[PDB]
Amino acid sequence: PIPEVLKNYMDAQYYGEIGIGTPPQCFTVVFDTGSSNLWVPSIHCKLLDIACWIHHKYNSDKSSTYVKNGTSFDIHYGSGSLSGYLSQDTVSVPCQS
Amino acid sequence: PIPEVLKNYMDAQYYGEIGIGTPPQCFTVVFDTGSSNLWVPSIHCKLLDIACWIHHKYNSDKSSTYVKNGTSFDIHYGSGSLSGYLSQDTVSVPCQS
Amino acid sequence: GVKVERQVFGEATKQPGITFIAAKFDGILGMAYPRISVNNVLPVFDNLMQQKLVDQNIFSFYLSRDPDAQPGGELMLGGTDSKYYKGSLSYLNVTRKAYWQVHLDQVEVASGLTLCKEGCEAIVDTGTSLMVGPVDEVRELQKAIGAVPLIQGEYMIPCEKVSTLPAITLKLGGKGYKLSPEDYTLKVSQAGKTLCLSGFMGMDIPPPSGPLWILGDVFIGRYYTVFDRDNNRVGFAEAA
Amino acid sequence: GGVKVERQVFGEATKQPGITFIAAKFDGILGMAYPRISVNNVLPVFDNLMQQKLVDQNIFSFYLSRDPDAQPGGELMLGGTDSKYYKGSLSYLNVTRKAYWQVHLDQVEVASGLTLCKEGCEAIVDTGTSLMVGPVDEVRELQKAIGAVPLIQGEYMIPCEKVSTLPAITLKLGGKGYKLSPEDYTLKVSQAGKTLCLSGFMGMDIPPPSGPLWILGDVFIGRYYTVFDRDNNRVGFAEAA
Ligand SMILES: COc1ccc(CNC(=O)[C@@H](Cc2ccccc2)NC(=N)NC(=O)Cc2ccc(OC)c(OC)c2)cc1OC
Ligand SMILES: COc1ccc(CNC(=O)[C@@H](Cc2ccccc2)NC(=N)NC(=O)Cc2ccc(OC)c(OC)c2)cc1OC
Ligand SMILES: *[C@@H]1O[C@H](CO)[C@@H](O[C@@H]2O[C@H](CO)[C@@H](O)[C@H](O)[C@H]2NC(C)=O)[C@H](O)[C@H]1NC(C)=O
Ligand SMILES: *[C@@H]1O[C@H](CO)[C@@H](O[C@@H]2O[C@H](CO)[C@@H](O)[C@H](O)[C@H]2NC(C)=O)[C@H](O)[C@H]1NC(C)=O
Ligand SMILES: *[C@@H]1O[C@H](CO)[C@@H](O)[C@H](O)[C@H]1NC(C)=O
Repeated sequence: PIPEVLKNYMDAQYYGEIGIGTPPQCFTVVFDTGSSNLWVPSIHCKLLDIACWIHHKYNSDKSSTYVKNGTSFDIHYGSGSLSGYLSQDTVSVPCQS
Repeated sequence: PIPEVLKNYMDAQYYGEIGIGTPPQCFTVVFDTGSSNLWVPSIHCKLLDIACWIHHKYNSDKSSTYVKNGTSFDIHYGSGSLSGYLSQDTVSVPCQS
Repeated sequence: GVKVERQVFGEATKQPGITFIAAKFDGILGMAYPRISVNNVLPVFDNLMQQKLVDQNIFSFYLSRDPDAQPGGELMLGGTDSKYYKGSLSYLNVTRKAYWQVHLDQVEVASGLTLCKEGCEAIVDTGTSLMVGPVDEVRELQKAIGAVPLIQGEYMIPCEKVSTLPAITLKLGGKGYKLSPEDYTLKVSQAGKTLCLSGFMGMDIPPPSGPLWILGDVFIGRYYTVFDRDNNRVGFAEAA
Repeated sequence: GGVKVERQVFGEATKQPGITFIAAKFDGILGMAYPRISVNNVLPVFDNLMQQKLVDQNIFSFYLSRDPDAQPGGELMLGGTDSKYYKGSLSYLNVTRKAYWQVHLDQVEVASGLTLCKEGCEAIVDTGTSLMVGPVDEVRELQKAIGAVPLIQGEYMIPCEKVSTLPAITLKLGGKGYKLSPEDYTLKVSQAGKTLCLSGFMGMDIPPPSGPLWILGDVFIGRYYTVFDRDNNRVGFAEAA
């Protein structure tokens, strides 16, 4: 079994570190049993996306195991929504950078 | 001239201390050149008014210079609104408690 | 650690609104069933299972309810961690394999009020901060505990009343899961003032998915949770 | 010392809908504009203070600190000005409508070329408005010139790394220029340990008859010490210390 430490922000957000790509690029994510997709901000996020100014961004150009997909996605939670495109790569838990 | 020191909260709210009643009951207020009424929370605020739970409340029963009025009022700002009733008393600047 | 090969995931380019601006985290890693995956993408845990990267196809959560505590929580992939729970795990079968959905027998307020009187459906969601229930039933619950509406289905309770509130018990698999008032209330602080938020939010989940109650972080924090894909069941034990 | 304004009519608030007043550091509002906009035509505090001759000069002035760490955070001077908080001489503008503290705004110039309020417009000097406020279409054009992006409800954010290269924005009042540097018109905001830079200009249309109006809020008053003169119905500005 693999333990993944989580941080707790105000008893509202529980999140841990993962890695995406070769070598791994580190991201913090909510391990969410209420949804089924994995997503992180892209280095290709639009300038209009203020959240991506202050969050870690995935750069496909730095990953040797990146596989282009490009299919559009749109995810709606209860809180709000987001969109982007699909990609394929190795996911590390914990980051292992 | 009378100086009234102000506190600065996040370059967004500038406020100072005043007194209402005899003896003065202290309140913090924004001295606002964009409006013309003075108001503070009442000890008679409705249970539904969450803001009242954590702000100072005027108690007319503790003031020897309180003069009943009771006329209803409604104030709307760009931001939000509030309502209550009118009263008359001595206003001290600073609180002078 | 684990390395999940050839995982399909989303590169987010647009995040409208303020939702994700203040959030401490970068993204979301969904752990529910493939049924609700957008674009029918094989989820991380499903890929992990197909690649046989763990011997047991289960994962477990410990969530701390004290924000000062170290660690803030722990996800165990491929097992459980007895250091974060007491006694034995009690299991319930998943009733629909999309969200981690289980049957909720009833919701009892110690002062008398009964909600979900004849049984209802509930999901176990680490990604929902609060307990969520139908608008009208949560309205009744909030009246019973003296809470007042804040905004968007949320309610506040005068902090001085919290110590005297009734406990709320959720009946799952014939057993009672009690939440004391300290368990179901959240202390929130802004501009040097403090308020007590009700841990129950009123929101109707529309069909076909709903109606559903949501057992969010408020519940998981009190009850260590095991998500079992091998037997399609959810396990609970009292958190350490 | 202090002042005691006798027989003042004020409101006892019993309902405050929404979240507006919950987080606010303050308990209430003490309005200092003209009697014309007083709800229920209540005689305002400063009007009552004047009628009771509690000060020699019927003026009041504001110093507002733009550094939240500074002591004091600001100063209101009743019946006078405080030279310790301003440099140089006061320049005066006539009040054009005695309701808000309204003055004539000649134009708004962005150093990079853009001109707003091209043929003159109306503006109010408001200590109770945190930001500069201007018409939606004109503010939208200003935000495009500085590379700011919409946040929510007429507010915009600017990438913090761009602030040092932004143009100055000058307000022309009484034939004189009042410059706001990028440091004067941006606010550093931190939420959940994250640093963002908020634009100090908000787009909001104020409907006629009162509008259209630009609002010279705390952003402006912070850089320019402000005198509100009821004896001569004028507003005075000087460079803040
Ligand atoms: C019908 O309306 C509503 C219905 C329900 C809710 C609350 N529950 C959810 O929205 C669930 C999805 C769900 C929706 C419907 C039924 C069953 C599950 N969300 C998630 N599991 N995950 C996320 O949302 C990812 C996320 C995003 C941002 C976060 O912080 C900024 C964040 O912090 C922890 C997590 C709110 C509604 O409206 C207010
Ligand atoms: C047309 O719509 C909008 C128009 C204008 C604005 C911004 N400006 C104001 O709303 C002015 C009034 C005004 C309205 C219209 C024209 C000229 C002046 N406000 C005040 N001078 N005073 C207050 O608001 C008291 C107060 C209350 C709460 C506070 O924080 C919790 C607070 O902190 C400093 C101060 C927003 C709009 O909408 C977003
Ligand atoms: C991009 O990724 C998507 C993932 O959604 C691929 O399409 C899916 O493929 C799986 C099997 O590998 C199917 O079970 C899903 O039903 C498919 N989804 C959809 C929406 O068709 C897709 O083939 C990948 N490749 C490209 C170039 O888009
Ligand atoms: C309650 O206070 C109000 C407001 O000050 C009083 O009514 C105002 O009286 C002044 C003169 O003193 C007038 O100029 C205003 O036009 C009046 N306002 C209104 C809305 O009529 C009122 O007389 C006071 N007394 C009671 C018992 O209500
Ligand atoms: C739970 O599911 C298992 C396997 O499908 C079954 O054997 C068991 O009887 C079920 N338990 C209940 C309480 O229905």
